[PDB]
Amino acid sequence: MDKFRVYGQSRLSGSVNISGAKNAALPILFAAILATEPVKLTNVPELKDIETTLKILRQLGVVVDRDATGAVLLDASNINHFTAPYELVKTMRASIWALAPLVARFHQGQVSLPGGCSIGARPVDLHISGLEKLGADIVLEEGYVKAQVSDRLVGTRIVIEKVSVGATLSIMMAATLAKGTTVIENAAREPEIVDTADFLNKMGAKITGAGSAHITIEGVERLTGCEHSVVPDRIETGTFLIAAAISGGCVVCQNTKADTLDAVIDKLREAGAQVDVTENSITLDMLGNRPKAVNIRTAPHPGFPTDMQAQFTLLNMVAEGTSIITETIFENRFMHIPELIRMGGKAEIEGNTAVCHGVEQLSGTEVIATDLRASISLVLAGCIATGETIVDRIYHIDRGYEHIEDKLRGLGAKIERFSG
Amino acid sequence: MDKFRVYGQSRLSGSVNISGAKNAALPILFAAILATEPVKLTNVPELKDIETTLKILRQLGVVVDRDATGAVLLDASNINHFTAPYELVKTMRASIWALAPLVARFHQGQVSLPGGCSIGARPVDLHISGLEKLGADIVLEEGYVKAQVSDRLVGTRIVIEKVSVGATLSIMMAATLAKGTTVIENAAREPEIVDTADFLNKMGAKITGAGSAHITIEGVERLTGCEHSVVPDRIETGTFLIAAAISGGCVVCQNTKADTLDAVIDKLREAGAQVDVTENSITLDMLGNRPKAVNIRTAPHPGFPTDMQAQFTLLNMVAEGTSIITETIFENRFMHIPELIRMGGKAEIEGNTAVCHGVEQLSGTEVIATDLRASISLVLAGCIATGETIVDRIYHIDRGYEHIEDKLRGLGAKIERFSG
Ligand SMILES: CC(=O)N[C@H]1[C@@H](OP(=O)(O)OP(=O)(O)OC[C@H]2O[C@@H](n3ccc(=O)[nH]c3=O)[C@H](O)[C@@H]2O)O[C@H](CO)[C@@H](O)[C@@H]1O
Ligand SMILES: CC(=O)N[C@H]1[C@@H](OP(=O)(O)OP(=O)(O)OC[C@H]2O[C@@H](n3ccc(=O)[nH]c3=O)[C@H](O)[C@@H]2O)O[C@H](CO)[C@@H](O)[C@@H]1O
Repeated sequence: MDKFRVYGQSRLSGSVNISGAKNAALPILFAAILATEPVKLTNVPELKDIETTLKILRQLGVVVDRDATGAVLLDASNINHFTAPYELVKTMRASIWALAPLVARFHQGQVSLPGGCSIGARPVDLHISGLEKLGADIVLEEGYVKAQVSDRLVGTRIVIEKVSVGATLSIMMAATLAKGTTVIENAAREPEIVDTADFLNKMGAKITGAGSAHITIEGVERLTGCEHSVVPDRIETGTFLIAAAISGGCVVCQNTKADTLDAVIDKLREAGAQVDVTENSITLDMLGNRPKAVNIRTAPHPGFPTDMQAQFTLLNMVAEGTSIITETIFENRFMHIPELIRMGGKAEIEGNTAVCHGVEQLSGTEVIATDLRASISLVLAGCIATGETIVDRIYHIDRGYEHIEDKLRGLGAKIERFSG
Repeated sequence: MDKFRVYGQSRLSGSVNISGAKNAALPILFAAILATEPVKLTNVPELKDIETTLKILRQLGVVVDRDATGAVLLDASNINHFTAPYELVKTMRASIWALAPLVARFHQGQVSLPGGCSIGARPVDLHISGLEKLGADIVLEEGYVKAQVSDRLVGTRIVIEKVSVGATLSIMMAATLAKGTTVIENAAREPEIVDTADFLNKMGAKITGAGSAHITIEGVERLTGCEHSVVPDRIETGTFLIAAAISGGCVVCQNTKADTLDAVIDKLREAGAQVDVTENSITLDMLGNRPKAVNIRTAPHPGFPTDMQAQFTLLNMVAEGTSIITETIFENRFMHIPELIRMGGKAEIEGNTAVCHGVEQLSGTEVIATDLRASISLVLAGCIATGETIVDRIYHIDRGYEHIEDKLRGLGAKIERFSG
């Protein structure tokens, strides 16, 4: 049980390299189950979830490994097992993405149903439903979702009840090998879905409209293989931009894709920051200024990302003025607020809305990481708080932030990873 | 990391002894900080939270121990330390109750602010506010709530913004030694508050209206000591009644206080059960019948208790018909639903409402305990599911259920506690 010791009162400035997106690499890795020929992935961050995914794949018969260059080589030519075991799946709800490819290509698959989650309900009803529409027969027995289709899946129009990144990806994946044309209406538009779509296309798939609420897929016999560089992580990028915005510093994020963070960049500018976007980098200069409070309302892409909500709660807590933060995606994603309040922040919670009252300076103390995005927010808070800050259950960060210690340290942060 | 192995397909019938209420023993234990003379508590369940509380007390200078009879002897005559340390408080948010007594009697106290919680936000703003109204000066520094009053607290009328069991108890405790008369309006009416009130009265306090939304307290110089038998646990009682109702069995709960479960008992009867209440026992005979789905709406006492919500979600999932369960107290208290769905249950979640569709039989599998009331619900589900069920993170039950293994086993359950 590791925990970070962070020394406060610091200005975070400098350069930081942005890695590939966890939420792109994950679905792409499961989508590789459809590949009949070799696959090579680059810009894949080293994260716990990637490792767990690899284990699930190997367990299905997929041969995969990361080489000395960091690239991930994957061969799914001889998959002979069709069950994503509970032992592994219980540690990563994203593995639900194993079901779609397996049924589509092998006409059978098994993945254990999701468990309870601290930030909110995470059912997969839309995933199951979408697959059934495509012709899959699904039975729920022994905690497993068991799909089976006596023949190749059948394209059709599916109108997803609500905007779901997960279900959009599952259905898109299965559609690739279905007979006929599939239309995914009211689809999520997230950049990770576009990237997964492009990945699939490189292997023969025929997907159009990815990134819009209207995705069209013309099923094909089978997918081949390819080499693909994972899309830069917009959330990691947004996080480091926040590092500068909350500390008066100036940070330059390298290897970015600015057009995936319009909502974030505009809120940062609204907060009083200057950000310049080039095709491969994004710079944020807070100008040694305290930020101005701004209202936040999370929403499906291209709106403000829920995955940046905790980071902006921190920005508003040190900003000048009152702010209204409305979380519309999940129902319990404010667990970071009490921890931040322990550090001197001020927020009043009511329903899915937090009304924050910015203060000039936070104070270091002990806090507990409750989730992925909250964990980084607490570390960042520790960087600008007076004195020392200790963050427990820091294992959460390793789920979405590659070498976060070195990267932050590279921006002037003084942080030591110790074991309690 | 222990976990329960439960063998399903069983009818739970028999007798079970009900212990004292965790939510009465806890506040009473912290209230004992006001005692200048010896205190003797009986019917105090052996729970992790009680142990942690004892540690906090000893750390303040209180001499306390449980003897061979099970009674808890406590001497708070020489308290010489006034800080409930974060090291301990971080493991039990209820320790916030240490602040009120300490400030009231010693005119100073320190307790660390609460952290994030999985079932919902658990701020203590109403606690702090109530104490300030009484004249306490409070500062938040280094993650601690530091109270101080240059003189004896001062009675006044306090209108709590919302119904809070915790804040009602904190203010009531401090009011006992304030100068003048204090009125707590819009107070929570829970049975545990009444019991704590009676406890305080036995030591000289002057509290009236406990159990109603209007509590009147006439401050006094100091409190003495006494012997007190903790009120029976209505939630534990409700839980075992559910054991019979979901399995077609017949259970008799001994050493009860039926008038604290009217809402629960009436819903059980609505579900098709026969329950007979005597002054010291409550019997539920399901009559070998499958229950009828009933709607649930949690609310402050005397309405349906949120602490029985998970238990009734299980009842409705095996019942006949559709049910609407509305949780109005906390915002993420449905983490048990996905786990139960893994077992065959069916529920659709939307906001603070779960629409369940009862099924005839659940199926055994692996599930994870997410919280206290959810953990027991999963164990109970395992008792009536076909085959075998394994419940992980079972350490949650030990927070509110004394010797739960023996008690359930005493009702016909086959359960083995093993270490993964
Ligand atoms: C591995 C990954 O990519 N995770 C991201 C993904 O998660 P995730 O896959 O859960 O995102 P979704 O957009 O699909 O769903 C979000 C909401 O839809 C609900 N829902 C989803 C599926 C379903 O079948 N039924 C249903 O009711 C969820 O309960 C939740 O309220 O999108 C979230 C919103 O951008 C991000 O914060 C996550 O980091
Ligand atoms: C140790 C103990 O006795 N725990 C019980 C107690 O908890 P607890 O003390 O939290 O109960 P409260 O009734 O005081 O409060 C419940 C609600 O009030 C809110 N709130 C509370 C205090 C405050 O200062 N500000 C505020 O906003 C909470 O966020 C929550 O939404 O009552 C709950 C409701 O019966 C039970 O489920 C808990 O098992």
